[PDB]
Formats: sequence, structure tokens, C-alpha cells
Amino acid sequence: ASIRDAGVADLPGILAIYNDAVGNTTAIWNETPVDLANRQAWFDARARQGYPILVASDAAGEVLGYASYGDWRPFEGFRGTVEHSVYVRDDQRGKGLGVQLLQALIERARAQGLHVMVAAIESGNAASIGLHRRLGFEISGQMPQVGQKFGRWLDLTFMQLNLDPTRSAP
Amino acid sequence: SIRDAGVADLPGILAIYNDAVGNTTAIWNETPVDLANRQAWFDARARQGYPILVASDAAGEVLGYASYGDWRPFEGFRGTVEHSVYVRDDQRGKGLGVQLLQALIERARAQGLHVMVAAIESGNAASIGLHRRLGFEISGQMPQVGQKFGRWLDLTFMQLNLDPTRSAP
Repeated sequence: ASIRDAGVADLPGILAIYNDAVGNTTAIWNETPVDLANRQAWFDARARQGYPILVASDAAGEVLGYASYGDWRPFEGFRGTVEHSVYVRDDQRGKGLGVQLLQALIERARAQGLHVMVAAIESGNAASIGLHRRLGFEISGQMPQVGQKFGRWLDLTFMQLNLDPTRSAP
Repeated sequence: SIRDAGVADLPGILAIYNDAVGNTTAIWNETPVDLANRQAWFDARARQGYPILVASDAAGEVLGYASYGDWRPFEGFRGTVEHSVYVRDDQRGKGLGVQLLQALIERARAQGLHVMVAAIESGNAASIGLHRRLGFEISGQMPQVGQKFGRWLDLTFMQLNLDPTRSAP
């Protein structure tokens, strides 16, 4: 599998993955699917801020997964901290894609001079939690019942990675 | 006296807002705002049904205020709101924070909400203590996710389940 920046041609493939995570998982906390327009607007807002959108792609340019990050919280104080997300196409799980994607994302965030990457994972998702811990992420939050989906309460686990521990001041 | 905020209260609220922005770590911005910014905010909340409460004396002065809004922008977190309380410098030690928080909790509760989140700069022990004595629990401790005054700031998340008897949403 090849990792590269997303182009507008990749949006249809990204839409398929996104809408699946929406309807069958707790990787996204929305229950409503979106259209291509919605993902096009999202793609542009990202390019505007200088934030990357990476995709795991086929020789046949098929989208197997994608990753990206944006602001964590809407205040000037958190500009050094971004929140990312990685999604892999259902049939592609268990092949190491999430690792390749998350590793590439970390390198871009680091090249951008960013300071902290935050992951917001549903607590029961052991697969995702283990993937991150192996990449240096540490648990820093356990928030019970802050979310809901499929008719039940969901717990949130915050994991974070410091990209430059030697940097004493902003 | 604790009561809802009216447009005649915006000036006093902005005075408090801007003092917190310039002298403290209670707000995570370094730039002050005008009265128009606060008028828009006033309107945004009323539209969402979110309260804005003020502590006022006999003269009608704004001694402090509290409010809450969304915590995160996904439908999945609509039972959870992030709130914040601000008390005027010269009115601390008068138990006004306690009063504002209590009234806001009864508000969030009567409104069908499930959880109230507070984001507090980890070094602010007085604020953390005020929340503990009211049922809040530490649910997050994040190092260097913020910055202000030229230094890294740690954030502490504290939450309060408003109705644990409800096993499903």
C-alpha cells in the first residue's frame, strides 16, 4: 500500500469509508451520513489551514484508508495541539494500514512544528487504543458517558503524543 | 443575587471577561474583545437555549457570571456541555463561585442534560477544589496542550454526571 496526499479524485473513496464508519462504528460520533459536497467543503477547509489529508492507496488508485488532523479546541491557547483521526476500510483491517497512516501523520505534524497530537477514542475500542500506545501515545483522559450512539452511552478515552519533549517553552 | 443575564449586563460581563483574558489562565486566549463580540455571544446562547447567569448586588453591578455551551461539535456529544464560571477579582472569598455553579447545575439538569465538563488550567487549585466540593471528578489530565504568557499550560478536565439513574439516552 502507498501513502500520499489526497486529491479531489480521492474524495469519492473517502466518502465511502466515512459513511461506513458513521453507520456501523463508533469511530465517528455522528449517525448521519454526508454527501460528496460535504466532503469537498471539508477537503478545502483543510487545505486552507495547511492541514494534511493522507490516503492509503491501491496501485489502481483505490482508497483503502485515510488520515488527517485539525484543531482540537477553538482557542488561541491550543494552537500547538491538533486532533487527528485515522480510518481504514473495513475489509482492510488487520493489515497494518492504520500504523503506516498514523506514522506518516505524525511525521507531517512534526514537520509542521506542532506540539501535541490528541486522539479521542471510544473506550471499548481496544484495537485503536493499542495501535496508539505502540506509537508513543499515552492515556490522559477517561471520560464516562460523554457521548452516545446506537441508543447507548459511550465513554471517551483521550490519548496524546508529545512531538517534541525537549522543547521547554512555546 | 443570582439571575439571568440581560443586555444591560453585557458591559460588566465584558469587564470581567477581559480581565480574565489579560491577567489569568481562566480563559485560553491572549486577546481581549469588544462589546459587539459579547452581544453576538449573548445571542448565540439564547438561540441554543443555553443560560448565561450573573451574580449582581443591590446597585445592579455584575460581580461574576457563568454559562455553558457545546463541548464538542458532533451530534454524539449533545448530552454533554462545557460550562465556565467567572467571578470578579475583588469578590473572591465570598462564595460567589459556589452559588453560580449550583444554579447552573440545576439548570443543566432541568434541561435534560447528562454531563457538565469543566476545562481548568491544572495549576488553578482553587478552581479544582471548588469543583470537587460540588461533585466533580477529575476525568482528564493533559500536559502541555495549551500555552499562554510564554509557557506551556496543562489542562485538567473535570466532569459531573447530572443523572446517573438514566442507564440509556
